[PDB]
Amino acid sequence: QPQPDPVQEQLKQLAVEKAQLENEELRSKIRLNDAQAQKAMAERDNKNLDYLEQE
Amino acid sequence: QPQPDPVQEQLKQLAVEKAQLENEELRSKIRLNDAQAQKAMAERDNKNLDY
Repeated sequence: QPQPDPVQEQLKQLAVEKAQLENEELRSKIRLNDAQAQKAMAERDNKNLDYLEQE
Repeated sequence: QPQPDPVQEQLKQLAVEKAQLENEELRSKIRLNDAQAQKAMAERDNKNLDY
């Protein structure tokens, strides 16, 4: 019967957690990109209102 | 009969998930770039009015 080694099993578990955390990081990044998109949109709308008022 | 390995199935599912999420990353980048371009257009219109 083969004799197990805790190091490899623990490292494999850590690798799986790392993959999950990478996916969560990608979701956080897409959230940031979207939020900055609406921020820029709001700034544009304010500038257009300023243009209409100043004209 | 082959003996399935649970870790490999989870790894393949995680790889599929990452492949799915990269496309959303690209679409979010496209939206952000379009928003910046539209802000630039608004600012150039304001500057032309000022001139």
